[PDB]
Amino acid sequence: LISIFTEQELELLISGLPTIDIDDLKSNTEYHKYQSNSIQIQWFWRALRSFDQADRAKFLQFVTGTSKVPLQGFAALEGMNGIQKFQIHRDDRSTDRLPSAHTCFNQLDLPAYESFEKLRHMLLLAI
Amino acid sequence: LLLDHEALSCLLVLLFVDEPKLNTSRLHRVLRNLCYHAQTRHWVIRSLLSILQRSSSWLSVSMDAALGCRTNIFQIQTVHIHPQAAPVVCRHVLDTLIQLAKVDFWDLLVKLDNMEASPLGQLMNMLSHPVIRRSSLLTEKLLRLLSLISIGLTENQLQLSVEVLTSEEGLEDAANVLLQLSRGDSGTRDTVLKLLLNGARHLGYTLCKQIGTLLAELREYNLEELQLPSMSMLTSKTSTQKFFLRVLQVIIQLRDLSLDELWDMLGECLKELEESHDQHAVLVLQPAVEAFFLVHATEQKFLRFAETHRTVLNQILRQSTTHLADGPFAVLVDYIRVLDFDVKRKYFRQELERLDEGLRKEDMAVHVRRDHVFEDSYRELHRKSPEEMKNRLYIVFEGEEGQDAGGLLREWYMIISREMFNPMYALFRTSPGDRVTYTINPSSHC
Repeated sequence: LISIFTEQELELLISGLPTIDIDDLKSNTEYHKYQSNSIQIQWFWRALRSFDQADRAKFLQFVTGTSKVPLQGFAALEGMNGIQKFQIHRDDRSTDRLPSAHTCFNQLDLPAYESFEKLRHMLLLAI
Repeated sequence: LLLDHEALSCLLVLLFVDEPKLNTSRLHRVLRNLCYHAQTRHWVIRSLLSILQRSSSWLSVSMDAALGCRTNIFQIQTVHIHPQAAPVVCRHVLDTLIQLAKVDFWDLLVKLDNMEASPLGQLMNMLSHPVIRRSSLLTEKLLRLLSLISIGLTENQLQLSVEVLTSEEGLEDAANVLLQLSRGDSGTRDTVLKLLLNGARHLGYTLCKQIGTLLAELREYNLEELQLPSMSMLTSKTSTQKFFLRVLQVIIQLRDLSLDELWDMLGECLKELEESHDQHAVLVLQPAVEAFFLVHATEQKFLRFAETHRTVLNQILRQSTTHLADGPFAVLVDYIRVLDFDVKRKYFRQELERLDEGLRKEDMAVHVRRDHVFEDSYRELHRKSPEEMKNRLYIVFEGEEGQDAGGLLREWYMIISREMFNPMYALFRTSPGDRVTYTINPSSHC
């Protein structure tokens, strides 16, 4: 009966769905090869705003390795080497592969997916 | 012979006069007791059935039937019942026959005025006759009667037309009739199954026509909320969806109907409703989806359906209060990627309550000291049974004042979830990389 939940959903069942201040995440996002006005990034923020609370939580767990929200805000987001901000990296490999996460750096590698619909589908299938 | 046929006829005239005060339940118990005598029973029933067929001066009984029409129930010229009074004479006679099923008259009647299993064939023909076939009440009563008695081809056709045309209790009595008849003979089983399939195919063909109008009107609506008038004949409580689903539920109850032209256009219709950026707009096809998963997913095509409509079937289930593991969509318990988190959470909480429904749950105290709660709880509970744990715990802190037990429980649980991660118990330690997560402490052997 517990096996109906996913490994994400069991955490979300025990500790509950968090409320994500997407403005705080955006304020604590680092863009490395994308930019904050890249079209794929505007698609990213549109997608993550369009995802329900459970898919947002599953994303935060996917990229940070947890659903736990830092009490102080994502400015206090810890990583392997001290406070590490959230971060999106452009994955310069082929755009027929999923985004990939390195949660100890809170690091997202994101291929330059050609469209909102395709990026949303690939992200939703990853999370 | 306790009573003669003139005294029985005098009693039976009471079924025609509609007086609210008259105790017709007492009259039914009088007729029932009289009908323990087999010859009396047989004459009483043959007269009551002649009254139904004839529904389809001492005897001057004026019944108010409609506005400005006060009919004489009896027309003597060979005795006829004025069709305005007929539905009440039918209603009282079927009321009496339901008790006799739990357990000449005209010529005698004019002589006054001048001063189980065999007739089941007549009662099945009775469904064809207009005063009955009109009235949902008389149909429901006659079906209840047949459902009691049940414990040929036209007579089953007339029972099935009650489903292809318009009473949830009356159609559940029709389900009881058609099943208990099929329990009788393999030949009636076969003829009723194949004629149910015939009716379900008619319903399916016209349902595919209706969904074709719906889909076309959704095309014409988009290509330039949803209140498409083609939707009205699907919303209707008496919609072909509900007739088709009813018939399929009876078919599947008899199993212990080839329509890919319906199912693939239900398909493209659902896909064009979901792409049309409206959500409850699917629910006008929910019973057709439940029929699809009835005919398919026999106790694959349903899996491809639940994939390509995953978010749609989730909207269905999320809207439905039908409990996931008692309805038709229970099969997808094991293919779980096709459900939403909160759908699975609801299924969890209801199926858990189903398994533990036999347990009476009590309240149960837990007495702890604020400085030792963790070890006091270990001592008190770690030998308790799972069913004692399933009791609602209320926590008493030594000498503290009373307070709300719910807030005090939430605080107590919070304190425990903290004390879990005190290194002094050596239960859990942080990942050296993340430093905010926790996994089993490999140093708990201390």
